[PDB]
Amino acid sequence: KRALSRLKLKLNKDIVISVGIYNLVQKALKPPPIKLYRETNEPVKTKTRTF
Amino acid sequence: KISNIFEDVEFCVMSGTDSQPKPDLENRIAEFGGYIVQNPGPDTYCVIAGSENIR
Amino acid sequence: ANLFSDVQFKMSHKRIMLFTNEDNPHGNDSAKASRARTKAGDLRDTGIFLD
Amino acid sequence: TRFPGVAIYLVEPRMGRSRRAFLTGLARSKGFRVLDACSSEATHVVMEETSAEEAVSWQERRMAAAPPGCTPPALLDISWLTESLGAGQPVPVECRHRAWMPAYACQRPTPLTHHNTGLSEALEILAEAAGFEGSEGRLLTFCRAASVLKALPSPVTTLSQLQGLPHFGEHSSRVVQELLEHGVCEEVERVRRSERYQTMKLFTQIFGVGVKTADRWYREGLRTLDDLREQPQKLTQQQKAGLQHHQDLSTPVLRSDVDALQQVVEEAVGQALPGATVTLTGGFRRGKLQGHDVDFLITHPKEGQEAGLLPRVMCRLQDQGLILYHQHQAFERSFCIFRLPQSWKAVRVDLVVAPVSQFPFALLGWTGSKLFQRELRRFSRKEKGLWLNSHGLFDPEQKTFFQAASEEDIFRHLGLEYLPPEQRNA
DNA sequence: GACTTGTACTGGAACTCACGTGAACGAATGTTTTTAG
DNA sequence: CTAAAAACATTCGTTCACGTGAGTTCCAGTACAAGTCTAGTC
Ligand SMILES: Nc1ncnc2c1ncn2[C@H]1C[C@H](O)[C@@H](COP(=O)(O)NP(=O)(O)OP(=O)(O)O)O1
Ligand SMILES: [Mg+2]
Ligand SMILES: [Mg+2]
Repeated sequence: KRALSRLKLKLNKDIVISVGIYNLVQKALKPPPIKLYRETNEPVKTKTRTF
Repeated sequence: KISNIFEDVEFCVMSGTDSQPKPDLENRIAEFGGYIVQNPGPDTYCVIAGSENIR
Repeated sequence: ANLFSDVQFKMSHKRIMLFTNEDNPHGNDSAKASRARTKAGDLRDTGIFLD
Repeated sequence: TRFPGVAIYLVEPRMGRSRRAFLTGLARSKGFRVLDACSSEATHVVMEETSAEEAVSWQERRMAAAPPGCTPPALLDISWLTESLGAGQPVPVECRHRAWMPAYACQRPTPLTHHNTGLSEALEILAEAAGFEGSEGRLLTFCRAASVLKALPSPVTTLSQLQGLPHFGEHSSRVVQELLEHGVCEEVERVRRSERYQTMKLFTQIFGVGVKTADRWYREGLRTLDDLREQPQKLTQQQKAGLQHHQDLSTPVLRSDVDALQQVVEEAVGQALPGATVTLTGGFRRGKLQGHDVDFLITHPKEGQEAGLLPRVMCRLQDQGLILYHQHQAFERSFCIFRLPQSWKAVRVDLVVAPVSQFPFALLGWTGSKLFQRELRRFSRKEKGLWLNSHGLFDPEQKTFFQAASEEDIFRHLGLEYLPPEQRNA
């Protein structure tokens, strides 16, 4: 269990309460693939640069 | 480096025999001054495998 | 208990599983049985659930 | 190349192969001369996402394999290359692109005369003031700081010459600041002018009067030497002897008195027994021209002979008519107050008897300074794990003494360079 | 006072989760142009 | 002329890569307490 967000429900400009948002149903996704070095099968860092 | 019979090679080994498993085969082929690749590639000369597993 | 205490990550649960087919292991002896009861009580008071 | 006077080289470790190729192609399209491999022709080198130090490490490793006389290329950052490419010509280079003092005193020699007399004196005064309050740790650390200052090869004039020196914390550093920047330090002068310091120093100079007794007298209302003589009933024999001859013992002892005392003592030692040897230890053995007492060590070449020499020599000297006070009026140590001809003067003399096997150990224990001896003992017990005292060196693990036939063996077996007595001045 | 050892506290970074944005490939369908019968 | 084969255009779903806010917790860093400081004789 983990609240998606602790948000502020405002019935007015002064009447305010705190609520928590949860996802009782969430799409199940396959684990994210990772990149490995073919020669020796180790993780490889991914870096993006703009020039 | 007992002898030079492979020179440059990209040997791939997946499943060795019980008598000489992968740990005892990788260094054995490396002793001939070759290259070991855990997965096959375009340069790989051949892929060595014993028991026919899923891979 | 020593194995449980060795780890450092916070434990939400501490469970022990006893796979055996000996209803009365310490039948001939009695002091060993009492030591077992005392150790089980200590573990239960510590917060370890044995099944 | 259109720029014969400019040569550039790139670096693989951090720049990357793709960036290498892109930059090389762009520079070549812009006419710059880019070298595929490092060579003596290279004049400048570009390093990206790297610290200067590593760059130097990169250059030296490359320079070690180059012929002598080659001018090293200038180390620059990728910013220079980017600016040159943007402007189309080489942009001018600017600034952006472009064991020691061991803690233990047993390792650093301390000559008798140094170039930090004022600072050492101030630190010693602070140590004495701290000791007067019963805080032995403060006295020890201040003495260690003073010794560290004494061993400085060159005079200290700038604060920056205080970081690497050990045993130099906030208090000592602040005292050195006050001394160097202005002159007379506020704390040093304040403690010196304190009447408690003066009275305690005066009392301590009395033979047989220690810090505890001086403090007790302070709390009892005796603020000057006269009150001590007013009531000569609470003073023990040592204190009475010290006060009776206070003036004579206050004057420093000169080398002439040392030679006279040695000449007198040699005859007494011979009369007590022939073939005995006497060695002068203490401050005088270190080269000092002044002191408070003459320290002697008596030994015999044979092993079992050195049994009862000291009582015999003491009795012979007493028969001479020179002893004014004797520690005891079997023993192997005694400090007295000789009556040397002058009129006459009172000079403190210390005699010690040790066997030939333990002779080097006692000689080392008595020659070196108090602080030096303390530091050497601490180093022996902590680093090497051996117990060192005036009698011998002991190994707790192997219950066997590690005696030696020469004093230098003590330093040799402790993994320390040899020092002479003159350099053991704290 | 300076150093060393041991214990306790704590804010930042690593990890995970979830969402949004943008780019690329292939499937399926529809539509247009060109060429052999 | 004719239909049909090829080529072209569109929309959708899936995959992936990156960026970013929020919750949890693990640990390096900091702070603080306690011990040490030489060895012996008399
Ligand atoms: N607390 C101590 N711990 C270890 N050794 C000590 C010591 N006190 C003295 N010694 C050892 C080392 C000392 O070198 C030796 C001489 O003792 P002194 O005559 O009391 N002091 P010195 O001769 O250095 O100064 P001066 O010439 O003014 O007399 O005894
Ligand atoms: Mg002396
Ligand atoms: Mg003396």
